[PDB]
Amino acid sequence: KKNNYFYQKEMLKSNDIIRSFKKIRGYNPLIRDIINKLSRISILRTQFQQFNSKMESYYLNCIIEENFKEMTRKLQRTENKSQNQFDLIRLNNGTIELNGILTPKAEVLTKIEKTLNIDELESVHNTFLTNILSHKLFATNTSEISVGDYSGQPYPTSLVLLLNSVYEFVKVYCNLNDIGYEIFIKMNLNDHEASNGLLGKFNTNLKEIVSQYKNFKDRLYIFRADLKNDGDEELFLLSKSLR
Amino acid sequence: MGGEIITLQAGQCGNHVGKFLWSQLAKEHAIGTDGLSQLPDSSTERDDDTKPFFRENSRNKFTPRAIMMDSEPSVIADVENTFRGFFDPRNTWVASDGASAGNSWANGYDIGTRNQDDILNKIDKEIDSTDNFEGFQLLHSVAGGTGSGLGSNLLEALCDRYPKKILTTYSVFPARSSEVVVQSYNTILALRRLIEDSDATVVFDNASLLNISGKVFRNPNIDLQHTNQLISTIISSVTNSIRFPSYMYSSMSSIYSTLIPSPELHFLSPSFTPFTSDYIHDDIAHKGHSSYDVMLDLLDPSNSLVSTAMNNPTYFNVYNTIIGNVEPRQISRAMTKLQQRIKFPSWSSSAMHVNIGRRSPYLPLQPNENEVSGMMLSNMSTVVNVFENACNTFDKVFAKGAFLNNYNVGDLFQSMQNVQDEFAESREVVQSLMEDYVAAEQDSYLDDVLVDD
Amino acid sequence: GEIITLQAGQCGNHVGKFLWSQLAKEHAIGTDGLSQLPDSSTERDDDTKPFFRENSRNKFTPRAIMMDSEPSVIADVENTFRGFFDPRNTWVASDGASAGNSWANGYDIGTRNQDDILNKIDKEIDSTDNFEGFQLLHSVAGGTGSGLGSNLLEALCDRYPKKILTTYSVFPARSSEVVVQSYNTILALRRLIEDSDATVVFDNASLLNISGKVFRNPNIDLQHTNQLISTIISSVTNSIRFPSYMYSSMSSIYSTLIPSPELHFLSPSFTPFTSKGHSSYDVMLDLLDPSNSLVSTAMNNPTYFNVYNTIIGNVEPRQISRAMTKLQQRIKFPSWSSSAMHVNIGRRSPYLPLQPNENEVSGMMLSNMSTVVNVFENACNTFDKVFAKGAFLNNYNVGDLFQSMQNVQDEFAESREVVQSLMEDYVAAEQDSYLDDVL
Amino acid sequence: YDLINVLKHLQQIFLGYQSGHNVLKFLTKNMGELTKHYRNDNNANYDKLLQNFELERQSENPNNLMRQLLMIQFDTETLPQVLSHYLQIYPAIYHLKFDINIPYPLNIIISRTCMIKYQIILRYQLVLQYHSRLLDETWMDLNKTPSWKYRGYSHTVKRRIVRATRVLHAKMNHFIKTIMEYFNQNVIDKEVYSLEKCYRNPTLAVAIQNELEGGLTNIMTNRCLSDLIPLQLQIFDIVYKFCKFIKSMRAKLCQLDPQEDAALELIQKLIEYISNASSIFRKCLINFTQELSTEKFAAGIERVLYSIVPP
Ligand SMILES: Nc1nc2c(ncn2[C@@H]2O[C@H](COP(=O)(O)OP(=O)(O)OP(=O)(O)O)[C@@H](O)[C@H]2O)c(=O)[nH]1
Ligand SMILES: Nc1nc2c(ncn2[C@@H]2O[C@H](COP(=O)(O)OP(=O)(O)OP(=O)(O)O)[C@@H](O)[C@H]2O)c(=O)[nH]1
Repeated sequence: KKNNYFYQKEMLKSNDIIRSFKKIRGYNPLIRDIINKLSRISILRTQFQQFNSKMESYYLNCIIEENFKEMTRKLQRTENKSQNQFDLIRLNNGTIELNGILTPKAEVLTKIEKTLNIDELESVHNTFLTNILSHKLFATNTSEISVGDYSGQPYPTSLVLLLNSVYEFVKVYCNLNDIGYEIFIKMNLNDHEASNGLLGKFNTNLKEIVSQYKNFKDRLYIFRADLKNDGDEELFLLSKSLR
Repeated sequence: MGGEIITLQAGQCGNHVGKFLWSQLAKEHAIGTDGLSQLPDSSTERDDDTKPFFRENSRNKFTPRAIMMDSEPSVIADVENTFRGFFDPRNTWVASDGASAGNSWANGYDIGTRNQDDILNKIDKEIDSTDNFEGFQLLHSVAGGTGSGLGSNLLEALCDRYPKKILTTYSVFPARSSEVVVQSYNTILALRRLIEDSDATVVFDNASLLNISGKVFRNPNIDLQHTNQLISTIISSVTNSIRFPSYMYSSMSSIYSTLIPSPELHFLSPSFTPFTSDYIHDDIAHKGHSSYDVMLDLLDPSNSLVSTAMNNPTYFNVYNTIIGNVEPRQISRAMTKLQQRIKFPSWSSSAMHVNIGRRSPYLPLQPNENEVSGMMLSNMSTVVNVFENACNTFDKVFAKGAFLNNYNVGDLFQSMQNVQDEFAESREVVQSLMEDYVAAEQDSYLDDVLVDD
Repeated sequence: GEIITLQAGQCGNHVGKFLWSQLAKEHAIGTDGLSQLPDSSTERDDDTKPFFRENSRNKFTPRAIMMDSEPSVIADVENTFRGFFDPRNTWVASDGASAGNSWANGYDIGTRNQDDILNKIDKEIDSTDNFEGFQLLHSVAGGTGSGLGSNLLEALCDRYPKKILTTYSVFPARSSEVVVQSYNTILALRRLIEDSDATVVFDNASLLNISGKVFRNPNIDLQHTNQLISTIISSVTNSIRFPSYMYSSMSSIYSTLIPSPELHFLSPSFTPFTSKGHSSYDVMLDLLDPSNSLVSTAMNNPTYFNVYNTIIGNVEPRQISRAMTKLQQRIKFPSWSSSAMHVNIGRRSPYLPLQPNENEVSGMMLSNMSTVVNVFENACNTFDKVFAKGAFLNNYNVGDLFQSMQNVQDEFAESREVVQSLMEDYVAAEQDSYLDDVL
Repeated sequence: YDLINVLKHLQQIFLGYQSGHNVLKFLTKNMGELTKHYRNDNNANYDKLLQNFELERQSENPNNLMRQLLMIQFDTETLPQVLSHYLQIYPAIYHLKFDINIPYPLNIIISRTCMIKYQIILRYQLVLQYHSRLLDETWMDLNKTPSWKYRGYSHTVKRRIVRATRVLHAKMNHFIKTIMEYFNQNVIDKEVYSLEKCYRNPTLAVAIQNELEGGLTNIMTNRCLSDLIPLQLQIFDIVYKFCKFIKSMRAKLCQLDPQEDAALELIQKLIEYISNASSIFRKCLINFTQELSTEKFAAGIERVLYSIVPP
């Protein structure tokens, strides 16, 4: 939420400053390329924020799916039961076992609600929490998880690295927006007669943003290759959508 | 990031669309026509949120945060008589200026600039009546000259009155114009201000509207009321993401962030499956469609509300909102099928976006064939052809200067040369917009910053 | 595996309606398309997927498209089967009623409105994943039907080179319109030789004769002929619609029946049926007898190349072996091809109402022999006679065929040449010297 | 417990009774995976095949307990290898198998020896259906490829190569499909009918199990299968050579379609290759005919003989 709020703040600041340029630009022939570069950096920031929001929405979708499976099948187990009277156990070798005895199909020679009490509810809540924790993308710094190929870092570690990179991107975008506001004030003061140092700072910040975007694209391609080579269909679909 | 949105009804078509939208919202939230909510005020547990659109004066009454502004008092009086107590009589602006003296944009701009004090005072009053604000939603109705002028004046006031608010506009474009020259002049003069100040703009071409109204309805005769009912349903569906707060999209700013890549590209194209809340909605349970078929219909050109003219259309931001019991596996299947069928730019790796909303617990439940509906919004450059028709009319008639005796009165320019220069500047700005669109359609748009840093 | 039915012309529409009614009565689908079976048991042994698409309402829409220049028959079929077919799968070309019984107008309409048919077939293919080919049912006598069939055949062979196309061609009888219908027949036959993959022949004269023999009323109706076409198509597709152990696709059937693409014309037969009493030995004897074939044999001892029979009913192996020995003794095979005789036991549909003459095991048989070459020679001789004796075909043409009549004569000469080469290849395969190049 | 439904499900799974469509769809979906696993070593990852199998099992109706409990696995030995290990006969292909974990109290009736018999029968039927699918695919290619159905330019090689290969494929079909029909009619169908008619008013579950084991023993000891395995081991290699020759001819036809003597030399090499292959296959068929005539088995045998004898 901090990343998303910072992205939205930068977006509204850039939108307001561009609206101010469009209002009091007049003719301004020397600002056309600067506005084009600002729009390009805004598009890059928009792609960054779209990736961040896509990751956040995927995580929230998994969370809400777990919550729905907990409410419909655990909190409301006695209401609209799953009817799966067969209890199976899956092992690491792909073997399936039947848990306990096999009850008959309700056939007794004949010639209320199954609600959960205090301890059962507490245990099912604990199992729901453990199922939430056991996600591969949330299993941070664990020995059971496998690192991504050609990277040597786990998936949560690479996600934390991507978060740090997009936070640095947000910070350098805030710096670029401050430089742009200073250039805007200088243009309000004089008509393209000063602010050469501010223009140089803007150019250097744009180059830094471009280099950071290239590095982030390389890291994202590496993460995509990792998701494709992991084998999970969810990671495959996520990589395909990000690509 | 979620704020309230105030509705601005402008012109006859705009007022009709606003009335239809408010009636649809009342039907959805069980508010009714009398203004007093049909549901008892004791059931405060509401999954929706009428606060961004309905001001709650009393525990049972919810006045819509809307202002109607029109030069014809007859339609306003009819709307107020039909919706007894629903609308606010203080938010109705007529200025007692009589009927519009022609269909010129200059007349609307003049009637806006003259009574700018009253409308701005009403806007300030409506803003003071609330606390959290995000922006306005203007109904331009560019087909009418006076309505387009009033909308342009309202935009030119709001842009420098509230620069911290995001502005969205809805421009209804006709299919075949009677006075093609005057209507093209009005639409171009409105698009000038739309490119200048409007943050987001959604077009509505009447050709596809009439086509859908002839297809899904049984009566061959088409009426303007149920024609605007389609735009009303579209607006209600796109505002559902804020009325019934979802888990991903819950604010207009967050919705427009993934739809507006740059302030220059602020024109979208809508599409919707066969509706279910309209008059003739009985012929929907015989299609037997799923969410995948709904996505296919959304991506089909026959369900778009604007003239597609798809000649390898270049997409920039495609977004969809599905309301009903949606399946994630079916959504994934539809996405996999559409990513191999939708043309995507080689310079942008952004794909289509999917959002799932919630259905109203008080709306009439539909059978399992059409219980799930969908809306699609695509950033397509196909609107440049709709604008190219008008600019070609401008180029073929401007060589003589016809109908110049109508745009000279009212506006601040009474001479012919000033009006000619203004029309030439508007033609130049729409030409630059079309050039920017056709350049963004290419890969060099992103390469402009790659070739030089 | 999914096959799409193509109903071309009014005859195609009639036979498609009859086939879909028969399949609905068999698989308990009814006229409303809804599943007439209870929702308590989902275990089924049939296969409705390649022929019916099941929607969320559990309704089975037939995977068929109707291409005809006469919307009247299509509207009648829709009125008779309201709630069964999909209105989006209907194609009337938006040109009004039919006009002209020549192949030229049909092919021109097909080439003009091919985009709609292409979009329809593309949507029908994309609706599912597993596809194998297409199924057409038409009569070469009808000019518009033959033109539409040739157009769709060209589209299929130049669009999907991997899907197999099977068609059911009803040849005209000995009538008066054959002076102009023979043109369309030989044009469609040239198209079949060029691009088609499999064809099942039908002779209208033999069909009417068998109809009058099996029916009490000698006034045989075209609806009765279409019902018999429905019955023979159901008997030949039972093996695909109820696969148990051996046959689960038409690919293996066409592999074991059609030895080479140059010989891809099959003659069907089916006996006994109405529209225990006969043992399987008697059923196969009647199948061998020419009085039960759906095509005019006109041959004392045809040269059998490949035969394949499907027996529907409870059978025992001793009668099968006896009839197999009798068939090996009677039927003559060439000294260069194999004397293969394939028998497939097809299961009966438990969801189908009991056909009259219960417990009577029946049998269908597809043959590749010298019985189709007789009809081919008769048709080509009639065409040659009418062409070399009367120059009247150059008065009814459309489009490019009407712009110049010389190209029409050249195309007809090429059709005569290709059918002559086909009959020469057939009469050469009849001889032992056909495979002399390798021995 | 619905023992009738249980036996129907096991006949559908292992015996292919009324379930040929499902196994044919599985084979057509996993053509490349199966052949790549058979051509590669044990290091080849079968995770994709396992995912396909598990998604097919999930899409299958949950009411079918046998199909929902069906598990897949890989054996380090081939089908002829396990046949020579289990019987007194002599032998990296067909390393796949399936298994059912019979629970309580059904395990006291369905033992593990009948499970092994079911696995062997299922592997044999899978081999037969895979070879039939390969033949059908070869025929479909030959009949649908324009590079194959195109001729002219004074070929003089059409009736020599394409006609010879089509006759060879027709003979292979009239052999394989004929023996498959004979088996599925005179062994599989008869055993299914007996297993369906035995439980009519049953008296002893142990007697039903003994009848089932006796039927399986008859299926395994039928002299047609024991005589075919030493010949099928070569027929399969002949089919492999035939399809690889078909692939090479398809790859060469597009280049041969129109100038040098090298092309004529390659055509001569191809025709002599395929003629030697056809002669070797004819000699092998004559040897198999001699073997089956020496074997003391006869309606289906006479049918197979009439199908395999050349004109
Ligand atoms: N489709 C549609 N168009 C409308 C509707 N109402 C007005 N219009 C448009 O309005 C045009 C006719 O002019 P008017 O309706 O008088 O609009 P105006 O001239 O600006 O007058 P006012 O709207 O009262 O200010 C037509 O070309 C329509 O495009 C409506 O209900 N539906
Ligand atoms: N057996 C049978 N043949 C039919 C039927 N309907 C049409 N035909 C065929 O149609 C031929 C006569 O020509 P038409 O019926 O006018 O068919 P067409 O020339 O294609 O004209 P349209 O069907 O209107 O396009 C006959 O020789 C039949 O082969 C039918 O219901 N049963």
